[PDB]
Amino acid sequence: EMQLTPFLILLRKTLEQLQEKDTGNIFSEPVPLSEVPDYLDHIKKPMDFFTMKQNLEAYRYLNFDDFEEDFNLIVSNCLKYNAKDTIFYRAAVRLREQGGAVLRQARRQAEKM
Ligand SMILES: Cc1cc2nnc(C)n2c2ccccc12
Repeated sequence: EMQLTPFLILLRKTLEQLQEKDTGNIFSEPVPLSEVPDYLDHIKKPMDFFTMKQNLEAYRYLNFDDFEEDFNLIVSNCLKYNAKDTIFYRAAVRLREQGGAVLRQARRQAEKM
């Protein structure tokens, strides 16, 4: 029960803030399946920030939960695929931690709409 335009503006800003936390840009684009041929064997739904941007503009995110669900996929897919002693796994933990704070503040602002 809100206006579409300000909500999408908020999701755009939020997505930019989450990308800022991924300083290595390891989640910016889809996991390269040509370099990771076994990736789809374990990961049923790949996700990344570029795909999230396309979904946002395609109106796939009309509430905060669906936006946050795809962010959580970025994190959980990486924790699942990679061993704990890898940079990838630790980067996903760090993104979960730093991204969670970004998301809580942004959801509060959506709730004011
Ligand atoms: C191999 C690999 C594994 C991997 N797991 N999660 C992510 C994100 N990745 C990558 C991202 C960019 C390039 C390679 C990978």
